[PDB]
Amino acid sequence: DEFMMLLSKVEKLSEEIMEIMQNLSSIQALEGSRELENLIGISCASHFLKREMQKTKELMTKVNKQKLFDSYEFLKAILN
Amino acid sequence: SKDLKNQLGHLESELSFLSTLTGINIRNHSKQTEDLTSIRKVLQRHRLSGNCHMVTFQLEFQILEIQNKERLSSAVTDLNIIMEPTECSELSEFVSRAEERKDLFMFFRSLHFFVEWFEYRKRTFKHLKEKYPDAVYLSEGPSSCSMGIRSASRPGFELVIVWRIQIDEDGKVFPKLDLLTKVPQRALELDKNRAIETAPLSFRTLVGLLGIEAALESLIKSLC
Amino acid sequence: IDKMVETTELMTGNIQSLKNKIQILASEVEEEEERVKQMHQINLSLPELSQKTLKAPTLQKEILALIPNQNALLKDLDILHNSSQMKSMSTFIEEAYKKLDAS
Amino acid sequence: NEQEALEEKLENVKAILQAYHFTGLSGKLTSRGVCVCISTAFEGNLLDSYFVDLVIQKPLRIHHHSVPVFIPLEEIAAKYLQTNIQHFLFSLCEYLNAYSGRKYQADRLQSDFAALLTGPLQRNPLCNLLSFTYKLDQSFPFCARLLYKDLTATLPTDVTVTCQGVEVLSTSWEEQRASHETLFCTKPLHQVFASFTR
Amino acid sequence: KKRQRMIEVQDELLRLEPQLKQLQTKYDELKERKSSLRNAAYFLSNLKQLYQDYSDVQAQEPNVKETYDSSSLPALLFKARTLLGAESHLRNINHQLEKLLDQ
Repeated sequence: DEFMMLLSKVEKLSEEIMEIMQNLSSIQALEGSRELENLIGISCASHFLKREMQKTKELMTKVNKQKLFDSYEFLKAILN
Repeated sequence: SKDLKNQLGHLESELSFLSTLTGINIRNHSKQTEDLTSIRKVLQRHRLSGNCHMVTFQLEFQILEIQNKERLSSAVTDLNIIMEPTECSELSEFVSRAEERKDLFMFFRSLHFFVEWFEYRKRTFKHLKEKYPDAVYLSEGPSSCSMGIRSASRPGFELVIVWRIQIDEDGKVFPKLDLLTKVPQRALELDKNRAIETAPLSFRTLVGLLGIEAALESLIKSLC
Repeated sequence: IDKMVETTELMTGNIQSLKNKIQILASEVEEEEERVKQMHQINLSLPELSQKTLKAPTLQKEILALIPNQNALLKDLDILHNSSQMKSMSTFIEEAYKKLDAS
Repeated sequence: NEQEALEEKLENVKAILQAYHFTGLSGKLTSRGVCVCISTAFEGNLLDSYFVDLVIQKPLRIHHHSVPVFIPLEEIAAKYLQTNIQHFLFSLCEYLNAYSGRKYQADRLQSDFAALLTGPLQRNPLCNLLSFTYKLDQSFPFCARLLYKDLTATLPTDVTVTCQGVEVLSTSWEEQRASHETLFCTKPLHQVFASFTR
Repeated sequence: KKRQRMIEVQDELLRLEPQLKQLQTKYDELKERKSSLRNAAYFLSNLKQLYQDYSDVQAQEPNVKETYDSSSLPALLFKARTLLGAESHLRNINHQLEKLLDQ
């Protein structure tokens, strides 16, 4: 079950990925301007990611426990 | 009791036909009536949930019917709709716009057009995903806006197609296509013809010349 | 009679001239419209897009003129693109997405 | 017994159809085909509704309708009847909604703000061309012409304003006419008139 | 007698006007069609040749430390979108997680 290993390694990776996330203020400086958030599609905001990762853990473990893994013809195909 | 069962079956068939023709499947509907008479004023609150084939919604509004001797004015005093929390920010922007404009029919029609364009985008991306699996790299998935083309010989050279769906202030829905190239400067120093800066405009002219999928497959073949 | 017969005769002369021009242009365009598809294939019913999308402003120039300090951000954008941590993160995300698409 | 449950199902499905009645477009099954009811509303104000009769037999034909004649329905029928009939219905909804909104704006202008208007404003049946002169209370005469080159939108495609009977003598007239032109081009008709009337 | 001449001359003038209009429209759409086709062909050929005559220099040096110009910043930024949206993407799949466990 390599899923445990990948979860552990991403959890250990999280600390330094947020460390390098906060390394530069230019990324934080461009935050809050919708002119780029609408262009990229959603937003530029990663501050509650700790809760996201600590919440996905139980969800993924539960998933593992449960093991979840023309117009004529179109109109005539419905009336039948 | 066979006649009653026959009428129920006929009504169910008609309801299914209307739902699959219009494209809207509604959930349960609730109605409340309040009489505020001073010339008569009635406040009617309606609530209903539903879905369009891909997306669910839950709406609740109230209208004020003013019955007079010669006129019967109906105005949507308040409306409030809720979506599911998807990643489409423009969807929320349009929801806010419709909320502050207090209109209903344009919302339904725009939602229909939006899901229509979304389904064409998804079906087009997924077809090209399987047609040339050795030259396509769908990084985000068929339900996204990005498309990533890359050659397995060299991972350094790859580009992206951005397909966006936009809703104007009036309420219409229109798509847009563009490409972004992640090319190293080694190509710039190799070729002095300088045929990479004009890629966007030329590509948009190309897609307006012989179609969308034709231009995409031509690009795939040229990159092959 | 004089003015309006003059008008219609000038008009029909112009009509004949334009007909000859369009005929010669249509005969001339053939050679290049088969020459274009020599080394390329000639040509899923997707409706053709409107001209408004064709004449709409493109995204690359808007992005370039919208964000300042290109090099000041690139000096770390290249470094992070050369870093392997978010590359492994992206590979994990892609594996999860293809797992979902497999079902 | 089963009668109560059957009646409950009947009333529930009737309520569901009455709910579909409010989405703007409704349909009813008849012997010759389907009868479609189309509704128009502008800014939440419901207006008159129309109906169209269709035939299911191939090829699709039109039996009769009550749409006004000046609405160009023949061409759109010829070019979208046989394919994507729902798109045809949605385009017809666009046309009717725009036309009803334009008529409502014109009627509200005619009825409500009759004091500022001096003479009757020229109007065409399609309501895609307006031309009127107005005096607002000093005296600042203006004449405005609005042309609607599109039929699927309620906003003017081009608006022009001129000062008739008086020469431009101050920048106040220039700024007033520029503001009127911008308001006409962007905001609805009656909204701006109700705005600067106070 | 001349009244009939009036009427008939107006007749041919009127019935020839639309033909002139249609011919003008056909000509001035065909010209731009041909120009656009030629330009697209030129661009496609030039890009194909650039890729073909580059395809070997990358093979000469597989892992050269190659940086990117200001024109590649948008795409790289568009690559960073999910990088700043992955957590939000998780929410979506987290929602799908409930959609998966509604049983």
